[PDB]
Amino acid sequence: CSAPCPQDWIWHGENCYLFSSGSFNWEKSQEKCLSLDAKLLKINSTADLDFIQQAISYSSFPFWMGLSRRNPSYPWLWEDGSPLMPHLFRVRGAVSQTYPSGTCAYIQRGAVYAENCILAAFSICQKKANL
Amino acid sequence: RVANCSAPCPQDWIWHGENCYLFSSGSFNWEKSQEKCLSLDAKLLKINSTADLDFIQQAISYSSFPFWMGLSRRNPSYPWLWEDGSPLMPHLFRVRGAVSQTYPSGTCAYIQRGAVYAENCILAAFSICQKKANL
Repeated sequence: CSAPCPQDWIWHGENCYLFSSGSFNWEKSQEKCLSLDAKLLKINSTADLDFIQQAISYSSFPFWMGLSRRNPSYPWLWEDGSPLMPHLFRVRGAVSQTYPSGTCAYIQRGAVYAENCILAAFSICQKKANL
Repeated sequence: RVANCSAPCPQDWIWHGENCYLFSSGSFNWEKSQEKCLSLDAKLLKINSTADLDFIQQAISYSSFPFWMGLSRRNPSYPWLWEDGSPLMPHLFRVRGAVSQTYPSGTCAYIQRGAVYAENCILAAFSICQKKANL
């Protein structure tokens, strides 16, 4: 018998969620989730979105999620190469631009926005809960 | 009925050390915040150890918001008391700011950016509930 999640994480449904300790570019944030046996946030449902917004409701920080694209001719995809399911959210912000290191999505103050991947943000990591 | 593998804390709470913590998702007055914790068979935050303080300081570092704790002072002639009736010990913090007889329902304490302040209990803030972890 092990706890579903380590101390300091939030257990929700099948997963465990953690806010990153620091603010880094998307690539570094991805590496830091991987080091914790985790991945960047993947939103599969509006229930997941509502859970995350309630968890970040007290923060004004931007948090990277695992969604990115090279440029606007590419669809948004999660780190695992799966697609963004429809009717979850509309990515706002910098959606028409091409950045040398791609465009990445973050959640901030109740909405999802596109940004240049080289800029810094906090991030949310997630991993499967031990059930 | 007897659990196969009891989790330390319920879903949506955060486990740290001996306790479970539940951060609110909105701002409410102290009485409504107290009621919410009681409804869950829990209580408002009681920072009683260095482990509790270190955890809360890190968790609230993502926020500029105030979070009510379970500490209040009926009127300036009375002491600060936790919801359990115990006194405020001087080890971890003092409550900064004003206590006033003009406040209709006493003065309450909140933690904000690591420090603890006094405020009129009828004002709205985020809050934190706590209960013992099932270890």
